[PDB]
Amino acid sequence: TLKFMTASSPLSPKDPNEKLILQRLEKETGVHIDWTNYQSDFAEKRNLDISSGDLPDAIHNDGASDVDLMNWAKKGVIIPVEDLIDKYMPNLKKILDEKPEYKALMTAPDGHIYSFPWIEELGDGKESIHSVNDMAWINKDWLKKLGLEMPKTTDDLIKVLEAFKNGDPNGNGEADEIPFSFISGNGNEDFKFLFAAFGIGDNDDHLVVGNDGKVDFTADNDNYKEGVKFIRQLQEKGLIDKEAFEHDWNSYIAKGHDQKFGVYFTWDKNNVTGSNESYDVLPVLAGPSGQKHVARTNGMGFARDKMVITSVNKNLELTAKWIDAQYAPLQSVQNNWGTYGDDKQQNIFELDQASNSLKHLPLNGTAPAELRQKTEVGGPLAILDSYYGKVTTMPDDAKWRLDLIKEYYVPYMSNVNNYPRVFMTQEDLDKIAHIEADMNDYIYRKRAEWIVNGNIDTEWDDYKKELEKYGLSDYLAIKQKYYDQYQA
Ligand SMILES: OC[C@H]1O[C@@](CO)(OC[C@@]2(OC[C@@]3(O[C@H]4O[C@H](CO)[C@@H](O)[C@H](O)[C@H]4O)O[C@H](CO)[C@@H](O)[C@@H]3O)O[C@H](CO)[C@@H](O)[C@@H]2O)[C@@H](O)[C@@H]1O
Ligand SMILES: [Ca+2]
Ligand SMILES: [Ca+2]
Repeated sequence: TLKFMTASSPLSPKDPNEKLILQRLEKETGVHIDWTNYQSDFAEKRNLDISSGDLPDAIHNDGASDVDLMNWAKKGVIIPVEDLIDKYMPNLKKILDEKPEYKALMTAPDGHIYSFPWIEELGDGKESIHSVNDMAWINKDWLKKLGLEMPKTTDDLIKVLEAFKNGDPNGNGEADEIPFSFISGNGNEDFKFLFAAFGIGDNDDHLVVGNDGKVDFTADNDNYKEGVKFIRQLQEKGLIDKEAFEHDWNSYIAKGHDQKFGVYFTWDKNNVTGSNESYDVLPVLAGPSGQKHVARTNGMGFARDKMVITSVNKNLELTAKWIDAQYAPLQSVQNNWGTYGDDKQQNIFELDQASNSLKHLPLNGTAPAELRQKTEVGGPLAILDSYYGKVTTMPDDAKWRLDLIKEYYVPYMSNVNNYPRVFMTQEDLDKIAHIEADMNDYIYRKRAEWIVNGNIDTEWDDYKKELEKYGLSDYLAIKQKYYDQYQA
Protein backbone atom coordinates (compact mmCIF):
# COMPACT_ATOMS: atom_id res chain seq x y z
CA THR A 1 0.00 0.00 0.00
CA LEU A 2 1.27 3.47 -1.10
CA LYS A 3 -0.45 6.96 -1.16
CA PHE A 4 -0.15 8.77 -4.54
CA MET A 5 -1.40 12.22 -5.56
CA THR A 6 -2.18 12.25 -9.29
CA ALA A 7 -3.69 14.34 -12.12
CA SER A 8 -6.28 12.98 -14.48
CA SER A 9 -8.98 14.01 -16.91
CA PRO A 10 -12.49 14.83 -15.64
CA LEU A 11 -13.69 12.21 -18.09
CA SER A 12 -11.83 9.46 -16.22
CA PRO A 13 -13.06 7.71 -12.99
CA LYS A 14 -12.73 9.75 -9.78
CA ASP A 15 -10.87 6.82 -8.28
CA PRO A 16 -7.97 5.93 -10.65
CA ASN A 17 -8.26 2.24 -9.51
CA GLU A 18 -11.34 1.96 -11.64
CA LYS A 19 -9.03 2.16 -14.63
CA LEU A 20 -8.45 -1.28 -16.11
CA ILE A 21 -4.76 -0.65 -16.42
CA LEU A 22 -4.38 0.03 -12.70
CA GLN A 23 -6.39 -3.06 -11.82
CA ARG A 24 -4.09 -5.32 -13.85
CA LEU A 25 -1.16 -3.42 -12.32
CA GLU A 26 -2.19 -4.02 -8.72
CA LYS A 27 -2.46 -7.80 -9.62
CA GLU A 28 1.02 -7.69 -11.21
CA THR A 29 2.79 -5.60 -8.59
CA GLY A 30 0.80 -6.55 -5.55
CA VAL A 31 0.79 -2.84 -4.57
CA HIS A 32 -2.46 -1.04 -3.90
CA ILE A 33 -2.35 2.65 -4.41
CA ASP A 34 -4.52 4.97 -2.42
CA TRP A 35 -5.02 7.87 -4.87
CA THR A 36 -5.68 11.56 -4.17
CA ASN A 37 -6.90 12.34 -7.71
CA TYR A 38 -7.36 16.01 -8.79
CA GLN A 39 -9.20 16.37 -12.10
CA SER A 40 -9.31 20.15 -12.40
CA ASP A 41 -6.73 22.73 -11.17
CA PHE A 42 -4.29 19.99 -10.18
CA ALA A 43 -1.32 22.32 -9.89
CA GLU A 44 -3.10 24.71 -7.49
CA LYS A 45 -4.66 21.93 -5.37
CA ARG A 46 -1.25 20.11 -5.22
CA ASN A 47 0.42 23.26 -4.04
CA LEU A 48 -2.13 23.74 -1.23
CA ASP A 49 -1.45 20.15 -0.08
CA ILE A 50 2.28 20.91 -0.16
CA SER A 51 1.86 24.25 1.60
CA SER A 52 -0.19 22.62 4.38
CA GLY A 53 2.31 19.78 4.86
CA ASP A 54 -0.27 17.22 3.70
CA LEU A 55 2.07 15.19 1.46
CA PRO A 56 1.42 11.85 -0.19
CA ASP A 57 4.23 9.26 -0.62
CA ALA A 58 4.79 10.53 -4.17
CA ILE A 59 3.11 12.85 -6.71
CA HIS A 60 2.27 10.93 -9.86
CA ASN A 61 1.71 12.61 -13.29
CA ASP A 62 2.89 15.81 -11.68
CA GLY A 63 4.33 17.94 -14.49
CA ALA A 64 5.96 20.43 -12.13
CA SER A 65 8.03 23.33 -13.50
CA ASP A 66 11.75 23.34 -12.94
CA VAL A 67 11.53 26.18 -10.38
CA ASP A 68 8.93 24.16 -8.40
CA LEU A 69 11.09 21.09 -8.52
CA MET A 70 14.21 22.85 -7.23
CA ASN A 71 12.28 24.82 -4.58
CA TRP A 72 10.77 21.57 -3.29
CA ALA A 73 14.21 19.87 -3.26
CA LYS A 74 15.77 22.78 -1.37
CA LYS A 75 12.97 22.74 1.21
CA GLY A 76 13.07 18.93 1.50
CA VAL A 77 9.58 18.36 0.17
CA ILE A 78 10.93 15.84 -2.33
CA ILE A 79 14.05 13.68 -2.35
CA PRO A 80 16.83 12.98 -4.83
CA VAL A 81 16.25 9.64 -6.47
CA GLU A 82 19.48 8.74 -8.37
CA ASP A 83 20.59 6.11 -5.81
CA LEU A 84 17.09 4.55 -6.10
CA ILE A 85 17.46 4.24 -9.83
CA ASP A 86 20.89 2.52 -9.49
CA LYS A 87 19.77 0.15 -6.74
CA TYR A 88 16.15 -0.78 -7.76
CA MET A 89 15.18 0.21 -11.28
CA PRO A 90 16.52 -2.12 -14.00
CA ASN A 91 13.90 -1.09 -16.61
CA LEU A 92 14.88 2.54 -16.29
CA LYS A 93 18.64 1.76 -16.28
CA LYS A 94 18.18 -0.13 -19.53
CA ILE A 95 16.50 2.91 -21.12
CA LEU A 96 19.12 5.31 -19.88
CA ASP A 97 21.97 3.03 -21.11
CA GLU A 98 20.40 2.81 -24.61
CA LYS A 99 19.66 6.59 -24.66
CA PRO A 100 22.05 8.34 -22.30
CA GLU A 101 20.92 11.79 -23.39
CA TYR A 102 17.77 11.33 -21.21
CA LYS A 103 19.99 10.90 -18.13
CA ALA A 104 21.61 14.26 -18.87
CA LEU A 105 18.09 15.75 -19.25
CA MET A 106 17.07 14.28 -15.83
CA THR A 107 19.98 15.64 -13.89
CA ALA A 108 19.90 18.99 -12.16
CA PRO A 109 23.05 21.08 -12.09
CA ASP A 110 23.66 20.14 -8.37
CA GLY A 111 24.23 16.59 -9.67
CA HIS A 112 20.99 15.08 -8.36
CA ILE A 113 18.01 13.58 -10.17
CA TYR A 114 14.70 14.74 -8.61
CA SER A 115 12.04 13.31 -10.88
CA PHE A 116 11.07 10.46 -13.22
CA PRO A 117 10.38 11.52 -16.82
CA TRP A 118 7.94 10.90 -19.63
CA ILE A 119 9.69 10.06 -22.88
CA GLU A 120 7.87 9.61 -26.13
CA GLU A 121 9.87 9.45 -29.36
CA LEU A 122 7.83 10.69 -32.33
CA GLY A 123 9.95 12.56 -34.92
CA ASP A 124 13.29 14.22 -34.47
CA GLY A 125 14.35 17.87 -34.81
CA LYS A 126 12.15 19.85 -37.16
CA GLU A 127 10.19 16.68 -37.75
CA SER A 128 9.27 16.38 -34.07
CA ILE A 129 5.50 15.95 -33.65
CA HIS A 130 5.85 18.85 -31.15
CA SER A 131 7.31 21.31 -33.70
CA VAL A 132 3.87 22.80 -34.29
CA ASN A 133 1.10 22.57 -31.58
CA ASP A 134 -1.64 24.98 -32.72
CA MET A 135 -2.10 23.86 -36.33
CA ALA A 136 -4.53 25.82 -38.50
CA TRP A 137 -7.48 24.01 -40.07
CA ILE A 138 -9.78 25.22 -42.88
CA ASN A 139 -13.22 24.21 -44.10
CA LYS A 140 -12.52 22.92 -47.53
CA ASP A 141 -16.23 22.09 -48.03
CA TRP A 142 -16.96 25.80 -47.85
CA LEU A 143 -14.15 26.66 -50.21
CA LYS A 144 -15.33 24.09 -52.79
CA LYS A 145 -18.94 25.29 -52.29
CA LEU A 146 -18.04 29.00 -52.84
CA GLY A 147 -15.71 28.33 -55.82
CA LEU A 148 -12.67 29.51 -53.85
CA GLU A 149 -9.11 28.35 -54.05
CA MET A 150 -7.12 27.53 -50.94
CA PRO A 151 -5.65 30.82 -49.79
CA LYS A 152 -1.91 31.33 -50.39
CA THR A 153 -1.38 34.65 -48.62
CA THR A 154 -2.67 36.57 -45.59
CA ASP A 155 -4.61 38.78 -48.06
CA ASP A 156 -6.24 35.75 -49.65
CA LEU A 157 -7.14 34.53 -46.15
CA ILE A 158 -9.03 37.79 -45.42
CA LYS A 159 -11.05 37.42 -48.64
CA VAL A 160 -11.86 33.77 -47.97
CA LEU A 161 -13.02 34.64 -44.45
CA GLU A 162 -15.17 37.47 -45.82
CA ALA A 163 -16.78 35.03 -48.21
CA PHE A 164 -17.35 32.62 -45.32
CA LYS A 165 -18.94 35.38 -43.30
CA ASN A 166 -21.30 36.66 -45.99
CA GLY A 167 -21.51 33.89 -48.58
CA ASP A 168 -23.59 31.31 -46.62
CA PRO A 169 -21.37 28.42 -47.58
CA ASN A 170 -23.27 25.88 -45.49
CA GLY A 171 -26.42 26.96 -47.40
CA ASN A 172 -29.03 27.32 -44.67
CA GLY A 173 -29.88 31.02 -45.32
CA GLU A 174 -28.36 31.89 -41.89
CA ALA A 175 -25.26 33.91 -40.99
CA ASP A 176 -24.22 31.07 -38.73
CA GLU A 177 -20.67 30.81 -40.19
CA ILE A 178 -17.94 31.69 -37.66
CA PRO A 179 -15.12 32.57 -40.09
CA PHE A 180 -12.17 32.48 -37.63
CA SER A 181 -11.95 31.03 -34.09
CA PHE A 182 -9.50 30.11 -31.42
CA ILE A 183 -8.96 29.83 -27.70
CA SER A 184 -6.63 32.60 -26.75
CA GLY A 185 -3.49 31.95 -24.69
CA ASN A 186 -0.98 29.12 -24.52
CA GLY A 187 -1.96 25.77 -26.07
CA ASN A 188 -3.18 24.06 -29.12
CA GLU A 189 -6.13 26.25 -29.91
CA ASP A 190 -4.37 29.62 -29.94
CA PHE A 191 -3.89 31.70 -33.11
CA LYS A 192 -0.16 32.60 -32.69
CA PHE A 193 0.78 30.10 -35.44
CA LEU A 194 -0.18 32.75 -38.02
CA PHE A 195 2.27 35.30 -36.57
CA ALA A 196 5.10 33.74 -38.58
CA ALA A 197 3.43 34.85 -41.83
CA PHE A 198 4.83 38.26 -40.79
CA GLY A 199 8.25 36.81 -40.08
CA ILE A 200 9.72 35.17 -36.96
CA GLY A 201 6.30 34.42 -35.40
CA ASP A 202 5.77 33.29 -31.81
CA ASN A 203 5.42 30.32 -29.48
CA ASP A 204 4.23 29.62 -25.92
CA ASP A 205 7.65 30.51 -24.60
CA HIS A 206 7.76 33.66 -26.77
CA LEU A 207 11.35 32.51 -27.44
CA VAL A 208 13.02 31.44 -30.61
CA VAL A 209 16.70 30.89 -31.54
CA GLY A 210 18.09 32.83 -34.48
CA ASN A 211 20.44 31.34 -37.05
CA ASP A 212 22.93 33.79 -35.58
CA GLY A 213 22.82 31.76 -32.28
CA LYS A 214 20.97 34.70 -30.52
CA VAL A 215 17.88 33.91 -28.43
CA ASP A 216 15.09 36.22 -29.67
CA PHE A 217 12.24 37.68 -27.73
CA THR A 218 9.32 37.26 -29.90
CA ALA A 219 6.68 39.34 -28.15
CA ASP A 220 8.67 42.59 -28.58
CA ASN A 221 9.33 42.24 -32.32
CA ASP A 222 7.92 44.54 -34.95
CA ASN A 223 6.88 41.30 -36.66
CA TYR A 224 4.81 40.42 -33.62
CA LYS A 225 3.24 43.89 -33.79
CA GLU A 226 2.25 43.20 -37.38
CA GLY A 227 0.74 39.80 -36.44
CA VAL A 228 -1.41 41.50 -33.77
CA LYS A 229 -2.50 44.06 -36.41
CA PHE A 230 -3.56 41.33 -38.72
CA ILE A 231 -5.78 39.70 -36.07
CA ARG A 232 -7.09 43.20 -35.32
CA GLN A 233 -8.14 43.54 -38.99
CA LEU A 234 -10.01 40.30 -38.65
CA GLN A 235 -11.72 41.63 -35.58
CA GLU A 236 -12.63 45.02 -37.15
CA LYS A 237 -14.12 43.15 -40.12
CA GLY A 238 -16.35 40.92 -37.91
CA LEU A 239 -14.56 37.72 -38.87
CA ILE A 240 -13.62 36.54 -35.38
CA ASP A 241 -15.90 34.30 -33.23
CA LYS A 242 -17.78 36.80 -31.02
CA GLU A 243 -16.91 34.68 -27.94
CA ALA A 244 -13.27 33.89 -28.81
CA PHE A 245 -11.94 35.59 -25.68
CA GLU A 246 -14.64 34.05 -23.44
CA HIS A 247 -15.43 30.48 -24.46
CA ASP A 248 -13.97 27.18 -23.40
CA TRP A 249 -12.89 23.92 -24.88
CA ASN A 250 -16.32 22.35 -24.43
CA SER A 251 -18.00 25.26 -26.19
CA TYR A 252 -15.25 25.32 -28.89
CA ILE A 253 -15.80 21.66 -29.68
CA ALA A 254 -19.65 21.98 -29.64
CA LYS A 255 -19.32 24.56 -32.44
CA GLY A 256 -16.67 22.40 -34.03
CA HIS A 257 -18.85 19.36 -34.07
CA ASP A 258 -21.61 21.49 -35.75
CA GLN A 259 -19.00 22.59 -38.29
CA LYS A 260 -19.50 26.29 -37.72
CA PHE A 261 -15.78 27.19 -38.14
CA GLY A 262 -14.20 28.50 -41.30
CA VAL A 263 -10.70 28.45 -39.89
CA TYR A 264 -9.67 27.35 -36.44
CA PHE A 265 -6.76 26.03 -34.45
CA THR A 266 -6.20 22.72 -32.70
CA TRP A 267 -3.77 19.82 -32.36
CA ASP A 268 -5.82 17.39 -34.43
CA LYS A 269 -9.10 18.24 -36.26
CA ASN A 270 -10.52 14.85 -35.22
CA ASN A 271 -10.97 16.17 -31.71
CA VAL A 272 -12.99 19.25 -32.78
CA THR A 273 -14.56 19.03 -36.28
CA GLY A 274 -14.35 15.16 -36.30
CA SER A 275 -13.27 12.52 -38.67
CA ASN A 276 -14.24 13.79 -42.08
CA GLU A 277 -12.66 15.38 -45.11
CA SER A 278 -14.56 18.69 -44.73
CA TYR A 279 -11.58 20.24 -42.92
CA ASP A 280 -7.96 20.05 -43.91
CA VAL A 281 -4.67 21.69 -43.03
CA LEU A 282 -4.40 25.39 -43.87
CA PRO A 283 -1.09 25.53 -45.77
CA VAL A 284 1.61 27.86 -44.66
CA LEU A 285 0.65 31.36 -45.87
CA ALA A 286 2.78 34.13 -47.32
CA GLY A 287 2.62 37.49 -45.61
CA PRO A 288 2.27 40.79 -47.50
CA SER A 289 6.07 41.27 -48.00
CA GLY A 290 6.51 37.53 -48.91
CA GLN A 291 7.42 36.25 -45.41
CA LYS A 292 6.73 32.57 -45.21
CA HIS A 293 7.75 30.87 -42.06
CA VAL A 294 6.82 28.42 -39.36
CA ALA A 295 8.08 29.30 -35.90
CA ARG A 296 9.33 26.20 -34.10
CA THR A 297 7.98 25.48 -30.66
CA ASN A 298 10.47 24.47 -28.02
CA GLY A 299 8.46 21.33 -27.30
CA MET A 300 9.87 17.82 -27.31
CA GLY A 301 8.99 14.23 -26.48
CA PHE A 302 10.27 14.63 -22.92
CA ALA A 303 8.87 16.06 -19.71
CA ARG A 304 11.27 16.21 -16.82
CA ASP A 305 8.77 15.42 -14.04
CA LYS A 306 5.93 12.97 -14.22
CA MET A 307 6.68 11.73 -10.68
CA VAL A 308 8.47 12.86 -7.57
CA ILE A 309 8.93 11.17 -4.18
CA THR A 310 8.30 13.11 -1.02
CA SER A 311 10.51 13.11 2.09
CA VAL A 312 7.69 11.47 4.08
CA ASN A 313 7.71 8.42 1.80
CA LYS A 314 7.38 5.25 3.77
CA ASN A 315 9.05 2.68 1.63
CA LEU A 316 11.58 4.02 -0.79
CA GLU A 317 12.49 0.62 -2.17
CA LEU A 318 8.85 -0.30 -2.84
CA THR A 319 8.07 3.04 -4.46
CA ALA A 320 11.16 2.77 -6.65
CA LYS A 321 10.20 -0.74 -7.83
CA TRP A 322 6.59 0.32 -8.51
CA ILE A 323 7.83 3.23 -10.66
CA ASP A 324 10.24 0.94 -12.51
CA ALA A 325 7.29 -1.32 -13.48
CA GLN A 326 5.96 1.73 -15.38
CA TYR A 327 9.09 1.76 -17.57
CA ALA A 328 8.63 -1.82 -18.87
CA PRO A 329 7.79 -1.31 -22.60
CA LEU A 330 4.29 -2.78 -22.57
CA GLN A 331 3.36 -0.89 -19.49
CA SER A 332 4.83 2.42 -20.77
CA VAL A 333 2.89 2.15 -24.03
CA GLN A 334 -0.36 1.49 -22.18
CA ASN A 335 0.08 4.01 -19.43
CA ASN A 336 0.58 6.49 -22.23
CA TRP A 337 -2.08 5.63 -24.73
CA GLY A 338 -4.68 3.24 -23.24
CA THR A 339 -5.34 -0.47 -23.21
CA TYR A 340 -6.80 -3.66 -24.57
CA GLY A 341 -9.54 -6.09 -23.70
CA ASP A 342 -11.97 -3.99 -21.74
CA ASP A 343 -15.14 -6.09 -22.16
CA LYS A 344 -17.36 -3.05 -21.26
CA GLN A 345 -15.92 -0.01 -23.15
CA GLN A 346 -13.91 0.89 -26.26
CA ASN A 347 -10.22 -0.16 -26.41
CA ILE A 348 -7.27 1.67 -27.88
CA PHE A 349 -5.26 -1.57 -28.36
CA GLU A 350 -5.61 -5.26 -28.92
CA LEU A 351 -2.98 -7.45 -27.40
CA ASP A 352 -1.52 -9.86 -30.01
CA GLN A 353 -0.52 -12.84 -27.85
CA ALA A 354 1.47 -14.51 -30.69
CA SER A 355 3.95 -11.55 -30.47
CA ASN A 356 3.21 -10.13 -26.98
CA SER A 357 2.97 -6.74 -28.65
CA LEU A 358 0.30 -4.09 -28.76
CA LYS A 359 -1.63 -3.05 -31.89
CA HIS A 360 -3.71 0.10 -32.33
CA LEU A 361 -7.38 -0.58 -33.07
CA PRO A 362 -9.45 1.52 -35.38
CA LEU A 363 -11.86 3.99 -33.62
CA ASN A 364 -15.43 4.07 -34.90
CA GLY A 365 -15.07 7.88 -35.32
CA THR A 366 -14.50 8.44 -31.55
CA ALA A 367 -12.18 11.38 -30.92
CA PRO A 368 -8.50 10.41 -30.35
CA ALA A 369 -8.20 12.46 -27.16
CA GLU A 370 -11.59 11.27 -25.73
CA LEU A 371 -11.00 7.53 -25.25
CA ARG A 372 -7.36 8.19 -24.30
CA GLN A 373 -8.14 10.52 -21.43
CA LYS A 374 -10.56 7.91 -20.03
CA THR A 375 -8.13 4.98 -20.27
CA GLU A 376 -4.57 6.36 -20.02
CA VAL A 377 -2.66 6.74 -16.77
CA GLY A 378 0.07 9.32 -17.59
CA GLY A 379 2.94 9.26 -15.11
CA PRO A 380 6.55 8.26 -15.78
CA LEU A 381 7.24 6.09 -18.83
CA ALA A 382 9.29 5.73 -21.99
CA ILE A 383 8.38 4.95 -25.59
CA LEU A 384 11.49 4.73 -27.81
CA ASP A 385 11.64 4.87 -31.59
CA SER A 386 12.79 1.21 -31.53
CA TYR A 387 9.49 0.13 -29.87
CA TYR A 388 7.54 0.78 -33.10
CA GLY A 389 6.78 -2.47 -34.96
CA LYS A 390 8.09 -4.59 -32.10
CA VAL A 391 6.39 -3.51 -28.83
CA THR A 392 3.56 -1.51 -30.42
CA THR A 393 2.22 -0.01 -33.57
CA MET A 394 2.82 3.70 -34.05
CA PRO A 395 -0.52 5.44 -33.52
CA ASP A 396 -2.12 6.21 -36.87
CA ASP A 397 -3.08 9.71 -35.71
CA ALA A 398 0.62 10.31 -34.73
CA LYS A 399 1.98 8.95 -38.01
CA TRP A 400 -0.55 11.09 -39.89
CA ARG A 401 0.42 14.24 -37.95
CA LEU A 402 4.15 13.55 -38.52
CA ASP A 403 3.40 13.28 -42.23
CA LEU A 404 1.48 16.59 -42.25
CA ILE A 405 4.21 18.32 -40.32
CA LYS A 406 6.81 17.03 -42.80
CA GLU A 407 4.65 17.94 -45.83
CA TYR A 408 3.29 21.33 -44.82
CA TYR A 409 5.63 22.90 -42.27
CA VAL A 410 9.25 21.55 -42.30
CA PRO A 411 10.05 23.37 -45.55
CA TYR A 412 9.28 26.70 -43.90
CA MET A 413 10.93 25.93 -40.53
CA SER A 414 14.03 27.91 -41.48
CA ASN A 415 15.43 28.11 -37.90
CA VAL A 416 18.18 25.57 -37.62
CA ASN A 417 17.74 25.42 -33.82
CA ASN A 418 15.09 25.72 -31.17
CA TYR A 419 15.64 26.29 -27.45
CA PRO A 420 17.05 23.16 -25.73
CA ARG A 421 15.51 21.71 -22.53
CA VAL A 422 18.12 22.92 -20.10
CA PHE A 423 18.05 22.57 -16.35
CA MET A 424 18.91 25.92 -14.85
CA THR A 425 20.30 26.48 -11.37
CA GLN A 426 17.85 27.16 -8.55
CA GLU A 427 18.97 30.79 -8.35
CA ASP A 428 18.39 31.32 -12.09
CA LEU A 429 15.05 29.54 -12.03
CA ASP A 430 13.92 31.72 -9.15
CA LYS A 431 15.08 34.86 -10.90
CA ILE A 432 13.31 33.87 -14.13
CA ALA A 433 10.13 32.86 -12.31
CA HIS A 434 9.85 36.28 -10.65
CA ILE A 435 10.18 37.95 -14.08
CA GLU A 436 7.61 35.65 -15.71
CA ALA A 437 5.20 36.37 -12.90
CA ASP A 438 4.90 39.87 -14.43
CA MET A 439 5.41 39.16 -18.13
CA ASN A 440 3.34 36.15 -18.84
CA ASP A 441 -0.21 37.32 -18.30
CA TYR A 442 0.77 40.93 -19.30
CA ILE A 443 1.80 39.68 -22.76
CA TYR A 444 -1.60 37.97 -23.31
CA ARG A 445 -3.61 40.74 -21.74
CA LYS A 446 -2.15 43.39 -24.13
CA ARG A 447 -2.45 41.18 -27.15
CA ALA A 448 -6.18 40.75 -26.47
CA GLU A 449 -6.70 44.43 -25.61
CA TRP A 450 -5.11 45.50 -28.94
CA ILE A 451 -7.18 43.11 -30.96
CA VAL A 452 -10.31 44.49 -29.30
CA ASN A 453 -9.32 48.25 -29.05
CA GLY A 454 -7.05 48.78 -32.10
CA ASN A 455 -4.48 51.00 -30.24
CA ILE A 456 -1.33 48.98 -30.67
CA ASP A 457 0.52 51.79 -32.58
CA THR A 458 0.17 54.21 -29.71
CA GLU A 459 0.89 51.70 -26.87
CA TRP A 460 3.78 49.66 -28.37
CA ASP A 461 6.79 51.61 -27.12
CA ASP A 462 5.31 51.82 -23.63
CA TYR A 463 4.62 48.11 -23.63
CA LYS A 464 8.27 47.48 -24.54
CA LYS A 465 9.40 49.77 -21.78
CA GLU A 466 7.08 47.93 -19.37
CA LEU A 467 8.64 44.59 -20.44
CA GLU A 468 12.09 46.08 -19.74
CA LYS A 469 10.94 47.23 -16.24
CA TYR A 470 9.89 43.61 -15.52
CA GLY A 471 13.40 42.49 -16.37
CA LEU A 472 13.20 41.30 -19.96
CA SER A 473 16.96 42.04 -20.53
CA ASP A 474 18.05 40.04 -17.51
CA TYR A 475 15.68 37.33 -18.67
CA LEU A 476 17.21 37.13 -22.13
CA ALA A 477 20.77 37.18 -20.82
CA ILE A 478 19.95 34.21 -18.64
CA LYS A 479 18.29 32.40 -21.55
CA GLN A 480 21.28 33.11 -23.82
CA LYS A 481 23.72 32.01 -21.14
CA TYR A 482 22.22 28.51 -20.92
CA TYR A 483 21.83 28.23 -24.70
CA ASP A 484 25.56 29.12 -25.14
CA GLN A 485 26.68 26.54 -22.48
CA TYR A 486 24.49 23.90 -24.07
CA GLN A 487 26.08 24.45 -27.50
CA ALA A 488 29.67 24.48 -26.12
O1 LIG B 1 -1.12 13.31 -32.60
C1 LIG B 1 -1.26 12.26 -31.66
C2 LIG B 1 0.04 12.10 -30.88
O2 LIG B 1 0.35 13.30 -30.21
C3 LIG B 1 0.74 13.03 -28.89
C4 LIG B 1 1.92 13.93 -28.59
O3 LIG B 1 2.43 13.65 -27.30
O4 LIG B 1 -0.35 13.23 -27.99
C5 LIG B 1 -1.00 14.50 -28.08
C6 LIG B 1 -2.47 14.50 -27.64
O5 LIG B 1 -2.62 13.98 -26.32
C7 LIG B 1 -2.00 14.74 -25.27
C8 LIG B 1 -2.93 14.69 -24.05
O6 LIG B 1 -2.44 15.38 -22.94
C9 LIG B 1 -2.17 16.77 -23.08
O7 LIG B 1 -3.33 17.42 -22.66
C10 LIG B 1 -3.68 17.31 -21.26
C11 LIG B 1 -4.90 18.19 -21.00
O8 LIG B 1 -4.56 19.45 -20.46
C12 LIG B 1 -2.50 17.65 -20.36
O9 LIG B 1 -2.77 17.33 -18.97
C13 LIG B 1 -1.28 16.84 -20.77
O10 LIG B 1 -0.25 17.20 -19.87
C14 LIG B 1 -0.97 17.12 -22.22
O11 LIG B 1 0.13 16.30 -22.65
O12 LIG B 1 -4.14 15.35 -24.39
C15 LIG B 1 -5.24 14.44 -24.16
C16 LIG B 1 -6.51 15.18 -23.75
O13 LIG B 1 -6.15 15.95 -22.63
C17 LIG B 1 -4.76 13.37 -23.14
O14 LIG B 1 -5.51 12.11 -23.18
C18 LIG B 1 -3.30 13.24 -23.58
O15 LIG B 1 -2.46 12.69 -22.53
O16 LIG B 1 -2.97 15.84 -27.79
C19 LIG B 1 -4.27 15.85 -28.37
C20 LIG B 1 -5.25 16.58 -27.46
O17 LIG B 1 -4.70 17.85 -27.11
C21 LIG B 1 -4.67 14.38 -28.47
O18 LIG B 1 -5.44 14.18 -29.63
C22 LIG B 1 -3.33 13.68 -28.54
O19 LIG B 1 -3.39 12.38 -27.98
C23 LIG B 1 1.05 11.54 -28.90
O20 LIG B 1 0.92 10.94 -27.62
C24 LIG B 1 0.00 11.03 -29.82
O21 LIG B 1 0.28 9.72 -30.35
CA1 LIG C 1 -25.02 29.69 -43.13
CA1 LIG D 1 12.92 40.10 -29.74
